[PDB]
Parts: sequence; structure tokens; C-alpha cells
Amino acid sequence: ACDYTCGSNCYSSSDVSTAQAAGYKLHEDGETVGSNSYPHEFRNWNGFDFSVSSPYYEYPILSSGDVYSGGSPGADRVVFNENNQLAGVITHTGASGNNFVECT
Repeated sequence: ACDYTCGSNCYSSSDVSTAQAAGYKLHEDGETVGSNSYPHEFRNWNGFDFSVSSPYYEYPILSSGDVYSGGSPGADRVVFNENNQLAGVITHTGASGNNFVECT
């Protein structure tokens, strides 16, 4: 099985690291990309029990394996914190409204 499965997208740990790394660089630099300004704070309204400290930040992870650069973000997000630690991988797919479910 894939390291991470979001909806029908299969992601490896390196895929996640790659998206995480792109998101983190933008974060430490105070910059963003896309009409929705990624990365931005992940509010965790769904109450996921992450083991790393908050605040959390979400950055899109794309089904093409490409690093997000401002297009349509799709449903998948990697969540990380200012210590550059991976909090988790989440997706809108399978959820209702603006809610999220953790990828499996």
C-alpha cells in the first residue's frame, strides 16, 4: 500500500517531503503562492490529533507529483509546523463541505 492515500491519490513519503519542503521554504520566507495564498495556517477545525506542536500550516500536494506553484490546489494537503515537522496528510475528498479527513 501507498505510504499515503488521499481519495484516489497515491503518495510516497518522498512525495510528502517534497511538498512539505516547498511549503516550508515559503513559510520561513514569509511568501506564498496561489490565489488562496499557500501556505497558510491550518486551523484543524476537525480536531485531528497531531503529535507535533501547533500552529500548523497546510500546503497542497498534487496528484501529478509536481510541486504546487499557484494553480488549482486540488483536495490534498500536507500539514507541517514551524519546526519543519510533518503533522499529517489530509484531503477534502471523502469529506463534506470545507471539512477534511486524514489520508490513509
